[PDB]
Amino acid sequence: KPTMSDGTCKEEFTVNGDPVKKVICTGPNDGSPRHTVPQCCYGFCIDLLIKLARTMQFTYEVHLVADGKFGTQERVQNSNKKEWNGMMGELLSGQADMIVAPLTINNERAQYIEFSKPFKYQGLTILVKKEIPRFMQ
Amino acid sequence: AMWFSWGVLLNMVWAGFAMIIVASYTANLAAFLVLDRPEERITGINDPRLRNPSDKFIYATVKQSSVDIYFRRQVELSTMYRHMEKHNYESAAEAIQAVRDNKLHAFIWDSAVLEFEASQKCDLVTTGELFFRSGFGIGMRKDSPWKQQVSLSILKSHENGFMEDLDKTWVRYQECDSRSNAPATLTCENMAGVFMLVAGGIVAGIFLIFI
Amino acid sequence: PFQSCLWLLVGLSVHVVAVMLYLLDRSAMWFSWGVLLNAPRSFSARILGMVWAGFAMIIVASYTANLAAFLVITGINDPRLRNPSDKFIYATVKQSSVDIYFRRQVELSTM
Amino acid sequence: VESVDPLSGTCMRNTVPCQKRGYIKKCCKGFCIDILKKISKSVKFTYDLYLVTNGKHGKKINGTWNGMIGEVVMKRAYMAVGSLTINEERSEVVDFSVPFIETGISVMVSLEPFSACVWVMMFVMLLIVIGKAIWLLWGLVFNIMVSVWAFFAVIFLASYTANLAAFMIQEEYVDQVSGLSDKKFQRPNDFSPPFRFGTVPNGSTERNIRNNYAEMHAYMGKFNQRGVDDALLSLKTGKLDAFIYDAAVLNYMAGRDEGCKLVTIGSGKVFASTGYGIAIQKDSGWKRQVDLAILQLFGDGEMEELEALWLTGICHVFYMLGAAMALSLITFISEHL
Amino acid sequence: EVMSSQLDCDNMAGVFYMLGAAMALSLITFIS
Amino acid sequence: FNQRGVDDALLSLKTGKLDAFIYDAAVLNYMAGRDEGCKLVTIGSGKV
Ligand SMILES: *[C@@H]1O[C@H](CO)[C@@H](O[C@@H]2O[C@H](CO)[C@@H](O[C@@H]3O[C@H](CO[C@H]4O[C@H](CO[C@H]5O[C@H](CO[C@H]6O[C@H](CO)[C@@H](O)[C@H](O)[C@@H]6O)[C@@H](O)[C@H](O)[C@@H]5O)[C@@H](O)[C@H](O)[C@@H]4O)[C@@H](O)[C@H](O)[C@@H]3O)[C@H](O)[C@H]2NC(C)=O)[C@H](O)[C@H]1NC(C)=O
Ligand SMILES: *[C@@H]1O[C@H](CO)[C@@H](O[C@@H]2O[C@H](CO)[C@@H](O[C@@H]3O[C@H](CO[C@H]4O[C@H](CO)[C@@H](O)[C@H](O)[C@@H]4O)[C@@H](O)[C@H](O)[C@@H]3O)[C@H](O)[C@H]2NC(C)=O)[C@H](O)[C@H]1NC(C)=O
Ligand SMILES: N[C@@H](CCC(=O)O)C(=O)O
Repeated sequence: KPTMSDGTCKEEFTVNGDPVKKVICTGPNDGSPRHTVPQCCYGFCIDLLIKLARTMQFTYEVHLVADGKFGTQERVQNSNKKEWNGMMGELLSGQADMIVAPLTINNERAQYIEFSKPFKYQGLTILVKKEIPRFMQ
Repeated sequence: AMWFSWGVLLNMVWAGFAMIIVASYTANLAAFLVLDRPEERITGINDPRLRNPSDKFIYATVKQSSVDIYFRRQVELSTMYRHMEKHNYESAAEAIQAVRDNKLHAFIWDSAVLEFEASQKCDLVTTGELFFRSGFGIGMRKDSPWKQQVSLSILKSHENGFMEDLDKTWVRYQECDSRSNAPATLTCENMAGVFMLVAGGIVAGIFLIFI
Repeated sequence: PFQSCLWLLVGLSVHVVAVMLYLLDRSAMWFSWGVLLNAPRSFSARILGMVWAGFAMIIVASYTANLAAFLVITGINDPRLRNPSDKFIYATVKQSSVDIYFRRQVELSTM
Repeated sequence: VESVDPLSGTCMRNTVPCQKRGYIKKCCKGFCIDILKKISKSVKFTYDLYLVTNGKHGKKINGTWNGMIGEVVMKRAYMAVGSLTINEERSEVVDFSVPFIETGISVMVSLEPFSACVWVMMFVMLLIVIGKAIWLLWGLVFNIMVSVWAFFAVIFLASYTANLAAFMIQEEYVDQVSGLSDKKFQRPNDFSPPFRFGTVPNGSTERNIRNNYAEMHAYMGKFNQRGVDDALLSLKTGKLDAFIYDAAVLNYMAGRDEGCKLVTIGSGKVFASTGYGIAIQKDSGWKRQVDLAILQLFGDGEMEELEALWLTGICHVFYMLGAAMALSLITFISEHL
Repeated sequence: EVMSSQLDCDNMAGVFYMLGAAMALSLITFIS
Repeated sequence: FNQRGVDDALLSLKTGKLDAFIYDAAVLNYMAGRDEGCKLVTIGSGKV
């Protein structure tokens, strides 16, 4: 979510009264001119990151992905050189130190970067729009 | 005889035909409520509308994603990959918005996301089957001790109810509902129409049959 | 359904209804059994009789609905054949086309 | 583990040979066997499989282990395949591969149709059509211008039945466990009949329950049973209410049963989300290639086939009248006013 | 396969057969 | 009553210009299995 007028996040609580934390995450604002602005990241991976930072004492500087994808390998513009693009592309280039995000554990990515134990045993399903519902003798 | 007929119909042979008509009305009203429309849904990745897709059924996923990789490196998934590689979106949000605005016919993605979109939106429903039972992990640059530390921390997190609370405050926090049990309650619209017709006939009767 | 539990419960509730009606009045049996199986008027307990009629209609509807509810191998890919045991014994004609089919096939060895 | 073929003296079919202690030969098949064969054909390495004769999965006696994990850490076996739950305890002495089967802790136990507006619309219509008029209108609603109102009422009856049937075909209520965060299992002595639930000793679920809720392990200290099948038979008999055990095993058992009475708690939720794996020697060099192999099995989609080959399943009123008595008492107070 | 029943408008269906039997019974009750 | 094109005949049957359609068994089975809707159906349980 976008920052406030003075660069801060609205301390919104849960339905039970749980103060949800948020962290400043620098990323793109938006056929699309490049623009880097700080935003507010909050959610599952953020709380998990806070837990990991609580266990292992280490300061963190959260940022967003330069592109809009996750991490897939692709051929270069010339000389046929395999180069990763996405969050993994930033992790391999040293631009990032750790990927705390919905990052699927697969064989292709594991051959370059290491993964931890699955914190969310998900899967792959399909999303489809629902059909039409809407004294007559 | 009019009071007898209209009295028996609205509660020997005429009474039998009246009971038969009432029972048939109740049975038909039960059959036209307990059942449903002809089944039309996606039975998973093995659905014929995805095996041999066309211009009628358009489905895709997030461009440059794990699903893209999955459909890429496989010979029996060549056709599906060739089909998706022309409709893929840059982000998941645009894809969900597409399948919500009737632009897409389907959208392959993580269950932890798609089942969440079925919890914050009643118009979006996940498919039947489930494939690629993988998982989400923490990205680690090569062989690092931080990988072992984080992994041990996640193991210790699952050891207790940490992830359970994290799921109960984010994932399980559903705003919508699940229409697995389709006929919840009787529609008030039908009762409103019945009330309108009854009050109408009663009004016309009180305006004509009265005097 | 619910056996004689709900039956004796509704019966005792019917006797209690007749007792309450008789206590509110000063006949009741004919009214209760008459409303249940489809008769003093008023007696400052006609509302309780209407509620009893509602409970009777609800009982009839529930009985009918419950009566309608208690009335109305998956092929070769069945798990009972994929990994058989001494419980699910199946076979075919010895020295037949089925035998040949299941013979010369690597993924059809177990069967 | 099936016995060796007596018609030859060796192991038959696509099963793999494994010894069991002075050790006898026995044939092995199943899911993790196919996984082991696949990764042995992928990583390319010969393997000597054998059954553990010292314990079961893995527990901690005094200072040393006494299970498969113990068989690994004592350099008696390099790798450990099979139903092995991964946790922070076992992953301290040995290493684990990427989970090929997701599992965890789970349990396996043995006026609505009428809208809220319909009740107000019926009372409003009865008010329009007092004294005995209300009793006649409300009386004709159940079981000459009023005739029409009767006809409608008849319809109102029909629906009131029809919808009910639908409401009976829709909702599938069940005595589902309220989870581990409930007092139904945290306080069995609270209710009148003490809920009898337990688990297997020396297990991962038992080691996780005692580290997440002392009351559970305290009460299941005498409610513990040896053997999964015996526990299932105890559930079928009536000497045991529910069973706290591994998620995958309970799912398969619910899928493949002599009947179809057993069912997991809820839609299939699982407390303490974990997964099976392969325990190897710590700081080895096979972990990488094994992980890549299993993940390659994920990518290929063969894991789904093996999951559909082995883990495939064949299964899967008066209170209102009491309120009327309270309304009768309120009406009895107006009669003597 | 869920819809509404109208029993068509041809041949000898239900109810009408009962009305016919009642017509025959009435023919046997009026001639008596 | 002869019609050219299977899709045209199916469209004619969906329109109301054709009561039935006598054609190949397999093609009709597939067409009934996969269509724009679930209206078209083979005669009987699957007799040919
Ligand atoms: C989960 O994990 C737990 C453990 O963590 C398992 O529990 C173990 O289960 C096994 C199997 O049921 C139990 O073993 C049983 O024991 C009973 C009773 O004991 C039997 O054996 C003893 C022998 O010990 C005595 O004698 C020794 C030594 O003998 C003499 O000579 C010695 C040297 O020569 C000398 O030092 C001694 O002083 C002595 O003179 C003594 O050290 C010891 O103190 C004892 O005196 C006999 O004494 C008994 O009469 C009896 O025969 C047996 O009846 C069973 O047959 C079986 O062997 C074991 O105790 C359990 N341990 C614990 C800690 O509970 C569970 O089974 C696991 N659950 C599952 C489902 O797997
Ligand atoms: C998303 O990111 C975008 C980055 O590309 C943001 O676009 C920027 O938005 C600002 C705010 O409107 C634009 O205006 C800037 O204004 C400052 C202020 O100088 C002016 O005001 C003083 C008085 O205070 C006056 O004296 C001066 O003469 C100016 O009139 C300028 O210094 C900047 O140059 C700029 O004009 C930016 O132009 C614009 N940046 C770009 C690169 O487009 C966008 O606002 C972001 N959206 C949200 C919701 O945060
Ligand atoms: N899966 C468990 C054993 C079964 C259970 O405890 O439920 C383990 O590997 O330790």
